[PDB]
Amino acid sequence: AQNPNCNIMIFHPTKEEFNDFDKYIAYMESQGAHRAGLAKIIPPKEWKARETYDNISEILIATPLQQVASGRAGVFTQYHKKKKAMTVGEYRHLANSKKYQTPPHQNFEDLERKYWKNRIYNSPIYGADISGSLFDENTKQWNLGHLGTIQDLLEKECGVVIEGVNTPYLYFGMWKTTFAWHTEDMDLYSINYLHLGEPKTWYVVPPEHGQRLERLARELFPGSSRGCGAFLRHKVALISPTVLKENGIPFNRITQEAGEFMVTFPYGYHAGFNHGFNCAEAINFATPRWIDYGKMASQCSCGEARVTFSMDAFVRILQPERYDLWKRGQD
Ligand SMILES: O=C(O)CNC(=O)C(=O)O
Ligand SMILES: [Mg+2]
Ligand code: NI
Ligand SMILES: [Zn+2]
Repeated sequence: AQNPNCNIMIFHPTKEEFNDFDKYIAYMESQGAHRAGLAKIIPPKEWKARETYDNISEILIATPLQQVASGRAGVFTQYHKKKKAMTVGEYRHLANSKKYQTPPHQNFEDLERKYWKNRIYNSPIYGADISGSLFDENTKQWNLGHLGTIQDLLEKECGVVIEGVNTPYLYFGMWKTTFAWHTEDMDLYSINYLHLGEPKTWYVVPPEHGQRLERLARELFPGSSRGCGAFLRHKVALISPTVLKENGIPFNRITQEAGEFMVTFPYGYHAGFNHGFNCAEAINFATPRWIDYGKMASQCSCGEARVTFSMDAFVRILQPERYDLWKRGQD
């Protein structure tokens, strides 16, 4: 069995190996990369996502989200308070202000310590989940706006044609902006490219151990657990590495820098934070190996998780018994 300790693997494809996306994912899996839940892909030196980032300031963040925390430093939830619209140039200036900027630090480890110690005492503003792309149309390799669609994969594997579309999302971050512990909708893969700016730190639980994380979360968030049998689908709970270590939960950590891709694998729980002003692009995708995860994915039916149009068909075809209850949650 490849990668039996479920370590995060880093890949350096050549420009020739960067042509065929599906084939490279399958290669990474042949080496055990999925066992970690997360992999890093450093593009060949010849590749670029676009020519420059000099002209992005007029993109609109229609609903910036202020991430307000409740709890204790290592075990907290966050809610998102909607703020007034602002441009990317206005958001960059805000991120760089004295109130929000990254503090002085020695190295990534010192910054990580400061994040865990102090996150809860601040409410950073995240420009998350903005439909769009920063890949140039002429970039042919690993262009997240030109991937094979999940609907087409379901049709190729299962023979059923379904409605829905699959497009990328932009994330504009600042110091302390946070992504809570989650797997993807329908336990899909995700791919994330850090276009510019400061790093993003990730934490991940191997898929084979995801239920250990769920059991800890039910213990640590006991009211949430009673409200919903899949409350981590709400994407609001944070648990620190120190707390995970104290409770024996297997995980790994890695920092992504500008110009690097991350792939999350089906049922790989992940969480993390931004080091300073940055912009990432991400999209979900599927492979043949996903189908079995999609059929077994948990679902939130309490009404909180509220998701895209295109998840309807995935539930309806892969999980027909759950469909009725899940759709009640959506309505
Ligand atoms: O970058 C973020 O805020 C969150 N991203 C992801 O969870 C992902 O790419 O799967
Ligand atoms: Mg612009
Ligand atoms: Ni994710
Ligand atoms: Zn729920």
